[PDB]
Amino acid sequence: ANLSMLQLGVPDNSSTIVTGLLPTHWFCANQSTSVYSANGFFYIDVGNHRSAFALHTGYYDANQYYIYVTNEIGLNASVTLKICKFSRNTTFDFLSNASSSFDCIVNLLFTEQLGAPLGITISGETVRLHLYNVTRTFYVPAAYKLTKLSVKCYFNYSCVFSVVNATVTVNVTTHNGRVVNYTVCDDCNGYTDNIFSVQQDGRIPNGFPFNNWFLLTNGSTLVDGVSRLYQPLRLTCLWPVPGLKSSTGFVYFNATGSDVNCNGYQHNSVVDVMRYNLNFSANSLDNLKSGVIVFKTLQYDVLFYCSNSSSGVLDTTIPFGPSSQPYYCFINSTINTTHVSTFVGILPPTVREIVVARTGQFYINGFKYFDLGFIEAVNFNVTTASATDFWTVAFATFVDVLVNVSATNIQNLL
Amino acid sequence: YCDSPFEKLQCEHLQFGLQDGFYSANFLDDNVLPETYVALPIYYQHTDI
Amino acid sequence: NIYDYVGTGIIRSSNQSLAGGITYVSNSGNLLGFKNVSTGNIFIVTPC
Ligand SMILES: *[C@@H]1O[C@H](CO)[C@@H](O[C@@H]2O[C@H](CO)[C@@H](O[C@@H]3O[C@H](CO[C@H]4O[C@H](CO)[C@@H](O)[C@H](O)[C@@H]4O[C@@H]4O[C@H](CO)[C@@H](O[C@@H]5O[C@H](CO)[C@H](O)[C@H](O)[C@H]5O)[C@H](O)[C@H]4NC(C)=O)[C@@H](O)[C@H](O[C@H]4O[C@H](CO)[C@@H](O)[C@H](O)[C@@H]4O[C@@H]4O[C@H](CO)[C@@H](O[C@@H]5O[C@H](CO)[C@H](O)[C@H](O)[C@H]5O)[C@H](O)[C@H]4NC(C)=O)[C@@H]3O)[C@H](O)[C@H]2NC(C)=O)[C@H](O)[C@H]1NC(C)=O
Ligand SMILES: *[C@@H]1O[C@H](CO)[C@@H](O[C@@H]2O[C@H](CO)[C@@H](O[C@@H]3O[C@H](CO[C@H]4O[C@H](CO)[C@@H](O)[C@H](O)[C@@H]4O[C@H]4O[C@H](CO)[C@@H](O)[C@H](O)[C@@H]4O)[C@@H](O)[C@H](O[C@H]4O[C@H](CO)[C@@H](O)[C@H](O[C@H]5O[C@H](CO)[C@@H](O)[C@H](O)[C@@H]5O)[C@@H]4O[C@H]4O[C@H](CO)[C@@H](O)[C@H](O)[C@@H]4O[C@H]4O[C@H](CO)[C@@H](O)[C@H](O)[C@@H]4O)[C@@H]3O)[C@H](O)[C@H]2NC(C)=O)[C@H](O)[C@H]1NC(C)=O
Ligand SMILES: *[C@@H]1O[C@H](CO)[C@@H](O[C@@H]2O[C@H](CO)[C@@H](O[C@@H]3O[C@H](CO[C@H]4O[C@H](CO)[C@@H](O)[C@H](O)[C@@H]4O)[C@@H](O)[C@H](O[C@H]4O[C@H](CO[C@H]5O[C@H](CO)[C@@H](O)[C@H](O)[C@@H]5O)[C@@H](O)[C@H](O[C@H]5O[C@H](CO)[C@@H](O)[C@H](O)[C@@H]5O)[C@@H]4O)[C@@H]3O)[C@H](O)[C@H]2NC(C)=O)[C@H](O)[C@H]1NC(C)=O
Ligand SMILES: *[C@@H]1O[C@H](CO)[C@@H](O[C@@H]2O[C@H](CO)[C@@H](O[C@@H]3O[C@H](CO[C@H]4O[C@H](CO)[C@@H](O)[C@H](O)[C@@H]4O)[C@@H](O)[C@H](O[C@H]4O[C@H](CO[C@H]5O[C@H](CO)[C@@H](O)[C@H](O)[C@@H]5O)[C@@H](O)[C@H](O[C@H]5O[C@H](CO)[C@@H](O)[C@H](O)[C@@H]5O)[C@@H]4O)[C@@H]3O)[C@H](O)[C@H]2NC(C)=O)[C@H](O)[C@H]1NC(C)=O
Ligand SMILES: *[C@@H]1O[C@H](CO)[C@@H](O[C@@H]2O[C@H](CO)[C@@H](O[C@@H]3O[C@H](CO[C@H]4O[C@H](CO)[C@@H](O)[C@H](O)[C@@H]4O)[C@@H](O)[C@H](O[C@H]4O[C@H](CO[C@H]5O[C@H](CO)[C@@H](O)[C@H](O)[C@@H]5O)[C@@H](O)[C@H](O[C@H]5O[C@H](CO)[C@@H](O)[C@H](O)[C@@H]5O)[C@@H]4O)[C@@H]3O)[C@H](O)[C@H]2NC(C)=O)[C@H](O)[C@H]1NC(C)=O
Ligand SMILES: *[C@@H]1O[C@H](CO)[C@@H](O[C@@H]2O[C@H](CO)[C@@H](O[C@@H]3O[C@H](CO[C@H]4O[C@H](CO[C@H]5O[C@H](CO)[C@@H](O)[C@H](O)[C@@H]5O)[C@@H](O)[C@H](O[C@H]5O[C@H](CO)[C@@H](O)[C@H](O)[C@@H]5O)[C@@H]4O)[C@@H](O)[C@H](O[C@H]4O[C@H](CO)[C@@H](O)[C@H](O)[C@@H]4O)[C@@H]3O)[C@H](O)[C@H]2NC(C)=O)[C@H](O)[C@H]1NC(C)=O
Ligand SMILES: *[C@@H]1O[C@H](CO)[C@@H](O[C@@H]2O[C@H](CO)[C@@H](O[C@@H]3O[C@H](CO[C@H]4O[C@H](CO)[C@@H](O)[C@H](O)[C@@H]4O)[C@@H](O)[C@H](O[C@H]4O[C@H](CO)[C@@H](O)[C@H](O)[C@@H]4O)[C@@H]3O)[C@H](O)[C@H]2NC(C)=O)[C@H](O)[C@H]1NC(C)=O
Repeated sequence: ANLSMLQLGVPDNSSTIVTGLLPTHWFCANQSTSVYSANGFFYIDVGNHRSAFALHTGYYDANQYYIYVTNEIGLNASVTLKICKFSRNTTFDFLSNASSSFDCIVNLLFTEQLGAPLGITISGETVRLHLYNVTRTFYVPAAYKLTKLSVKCYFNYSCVFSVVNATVTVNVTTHNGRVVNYTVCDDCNGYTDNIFSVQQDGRIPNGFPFNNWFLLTNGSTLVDGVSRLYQPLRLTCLWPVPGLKSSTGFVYFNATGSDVNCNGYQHNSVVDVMRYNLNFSANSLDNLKSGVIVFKTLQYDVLFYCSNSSSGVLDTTIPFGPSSQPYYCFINSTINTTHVSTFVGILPPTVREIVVARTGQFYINGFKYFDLGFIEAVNFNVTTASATDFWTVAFATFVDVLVNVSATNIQNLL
Repeated sequence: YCDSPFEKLQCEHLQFGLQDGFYSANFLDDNVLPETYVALPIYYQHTDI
Repeated sequence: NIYDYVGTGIIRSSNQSLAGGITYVSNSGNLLGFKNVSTGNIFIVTPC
């Protein structure tokens, strides 16, 4: 859809990479009946006729919620959304199929500007609602079964509608408050699970499957259940596909340099963490990168490297993804020509995320290993023949949230 | 002696002779059992003291 | 001793289609079934 900025979340005079459930292709049909399989729909109505859409499963159930939207003819857009159970029911019809509504989460009436498309999308047990100026959200149970979609409108009455399968990645350009272009990557593989666009106020967009975003902890590890927490999940910038090289330099905990290309909104403040993200393949032939990590403390630098032998003298490597044998890691430092080394620990079986706080702490896979005094900048010196090592580099700050943890992962966020 | 199936009810209820009615019974047995251990993935490293 | 749960019982294999957590406890702190993480099979734990 060639729709409003806020319905997509893009600022003025920019070009972002938006991912998620988005509409691509319009239809022009008059068969008056066709059962589809989908997860959402967009439409535009300006004609003087009755139009209605509805989402349902494949069989009747007395303990199921059925979405139902009906437009009505007027001077503005008269919309009637109804989400609740139904008794003995209907075949199909416009204008209020059946008044069997007895326990309804939402039952409203909209009067918005004519000439603006609407839309409803489903992700998990979350139902979104775009309204061309606001984005509402309701939590209806057992809403992942609503797969089919029964659309009924006619082309001659100035009625065209799109429909969504899943997870399309786009490239939207804005100018003077209006979207200019809208193109879909046939290329750009894998972008749907690691790239997004930062919304207003530095939030994280809904419906994002958290791929390698771990829960930071100082002690034990959570396994299951809803748990209120206090985690760094409010971004101030995002650097998609950074392509760090061996001749870049330091990075100074603020996105106001010359190489940073933030995505979406971009504020200016001082941050507390720097969440890295590792790109690895299933094969283990070139997942063995040779390099070190150089910190910058107020007094002396600290060098971090790992090896596969107890005496860490003959090797310097950092594995990505799955491995096959234990690896040991060390720390190096110098105080008046006195090289000091110590043993820190053993990497987990799979290294996927690295987080460096600003007050000294250093986490791997959300587990503290050591602790410096004060860090100013980090130089991730990795020797590579291309620009393919990392997905994103995100800065964040601590914010109180509410998390739905399952299998040591993140499902939702509030 | 607590050996007979009825001599165990008295031996469990601490009573010489029992009334008429319904009684609850669940005879355990002390023995030795094998042990199982399942934990989140981690590598193996040992030491002896 | 399964994910920091201790007790006694018999562990049998089964095949159910469930996606989500790797530990199903009752509302009294006792285990009822876990799941091997590197596959999809689950297991059942009952007292003997
Ligand atoms: C996002 O986040 C970013 C990260 O923070 C941030 O960018 C960085 O912000 C920093 C914070 O402000 C900022 O740091 C400041 O930098 C100032 C720049 O001074 C240097 O450049 C000028 C020219 O522009 C130059 O004249 C000056 O001498 C400095 O040159 C440095 O000299 C060093 C040696 O003396 C040299 O070190 C060696 O260099 C070698 C190569 O030549 C070799 O590489 C060696 O290995 C290396 O060790 C160093 O490389 C070089 N730097 C550069 C860039 O060339 C600093 O001046 C400033 O310090 C002063 O201010 C702070 C408060 O702000 C005071 O607390 C501090 O004490 C300093 O005060 C005095 O400053 C003078 C110099 O101005 C010192 O020397 C005096 O010099 C006089 C003549 O110039 C005279 O001779 C006096 O007698 C001398 O004493 C004096 O000692 C200081 N102390 C006192 C008590 O007087 C501060 O460090 C940094 O520059 C930013 N950029 C980076 C890091 O790239 C960014 O801003 C953030 N974004 C946003 C939007 O905010
Ligand atoms: C595992 O365990 C370890 C155990 O250590 C944990 O590590 C600890 O982590 C915590 C969490 O960060 C560290 O605690 C502090 O966090 C502060 C965050 O500031 C927030 O939150 C606090 C909490 O309430 C608020 O009081 C603040 O006002 C601020 O609020 C935010 O939200 C507001 C909402 O409206 C906004 O308005 C605010 O603007 C803000 O966004 C940090 O600030 C603390 O850092 C301070 O100390 C540093 C070293 O001394 C300073 O360098 C630093 O200054 C920063 O900011 C200035 C601003 O210009 C920059 O210029 C600097 O360069 C630097 O970036 C902070 O300085 C404060 O403290 C000093 C010393 O007291 C004061 O002199 C300053 O004036 C400043 O003010 C604060 O103190 C004064 C009293 O003096 C108060 O009046 C004032 O309100 C401020 O509170 C610090 O990080 C804690 O330190 C960590 N532990 C250790 C040992 O370091 C891990 O987190 C655990 N892991 C997990 C996963 O849980
Ligand atoms: C994409 O999604 C959208 C949903 O958002 C789908 O609907 C399309 O929505 C577009 C707007 O976002 C529509 O584009 C406009 O089309 C207007 C058509 O108006 C004429 O036709 C209607 C009947 O259909 C009639 O009532 C009306 O009176 C007109 O005759 C265009 O008017 C408009 O562009 C025109 O106006 C702009 C600026 O005009 C403003 O300023 C004038 C003073 O200068 C003032 O008098 C005006 O009133 C107005 O305030 C002008 O710059 C345009 O110039 C074009 O041409 C020059 C070359 O001469 C070119 O250089 C320039 O770049 C422009 O291209 C032009 O004169 C809008 O373009 C679109 O019509 C909607 N589509 C349909 C079918 O309704 C859309 O379908 C989706 N598309 C796809 C492919 O999926
Ligand atoms: C999907 O498509 C449309 C979506 O709207 C569905 O309805 C059709 O809509 C069309 C467009 O509105 C209709 O075509 C004309 O409709 C006019 C009615 O106007 C209404 O709407 C206007 C607003 O636009 C409104 O202001 C007005 O008050 C009405 O409400 C008709 O008047 C018009 O008739 C014209 O043409 C006839 C001749 O046409 C016949 O004969 C042709 C061969 O000569 C033949 O090819 C044609 O197919 C047709 O059979 C002409 O005689 C009329 O002029 C008479 O009246 C003037 C005075 O006004 C008098 O001076 C003159 O001497 C004549 O006596 C007039 O110029 C058009 O029919 C279309 O009719 C709608 N369809 C139907 C069935 O009614 C459509 O139904 C949908 N599709 C399906 C399959 O359902
Ligand atoms: C995306 O791009 C579009 C365009 O493609 C942007 O839309 C327009 O963007 C223009 C500038 O990019 C805007 O022009 C500005 O006009 C302001 C005056 O508007 C006042 O009055 C209106 C009512 O008429 C009111 O609504 C509004 O709120 C204002 O009160 C000017 O303020 C502005 O710049 C002026 O000031 C700068 C100095 O700015 C510095 O100082 C400020 C404190 O005074 C400080 O706050 C700033 O941060 C900054 O540090 C001055 O240099 C400008 O001088 C111009 O003119 C001289 C000639 O005299 C020329 O030599 C120089 O090069 C400058 O061109 C100027 O006096 C702007 O001029 C326009 O309003 C926008 N239109 C719309 C409809 O929005 C859009 O903004 C872009 N998106 C984003 C997010 O920015
Ligand atoms: C996360 O990591 C994963 C890890 O796999 C990564 O996935 C791969 O991503 C790449 C995209 O970069 C996918 O596409 C492949 O691209 C190959 C490119 O071939 C061209 O370049 C070759 C060398 O270029 C490198 O080196 C030069 C310096 O020499 C450097 O400047 C470049 O920037 C670049 O780094 C070059 O060899 C090749 O042809 C040269 O040689 C011939 C002579 O033989 C000469 O005549 C030419 O003029 C030219 O000089 C070409 O120009 C491409 O080859 C490759 O094709 C293979 O795979 C496909 C698909 O399997 C097969 O169909 C095909 O037959 C080849 O076997 C492929 O297209 C790549 O597919 C991904 N890998 C997998 C497994 O999917 C992600 O991208 C990473 N994510 C992020 C965000 O970075
Ligand atoms: C108005 O209100 C209704 C509910 O009140 C909303 O949703 C409908 O909900 C009912 C159940 O409450 C759904 O009923 C279903 O009917 C199917 C019939 O489908 C017809 O059409 C298809 C293709 O269009 C044909 O293939 C089919 O033969 C029918 O002609 C039944 O198939 C369902 O149950 C039967 O099939 C299942 C297998 O799927 C069996 O297991 C069952 O035992 C049973 O035999 C089911 O009962 C209905 O589909 C929903 N939609 C509609 C449009 O009615 C409406 O959305 C709401 N709004 C509108 C505009 O109607």
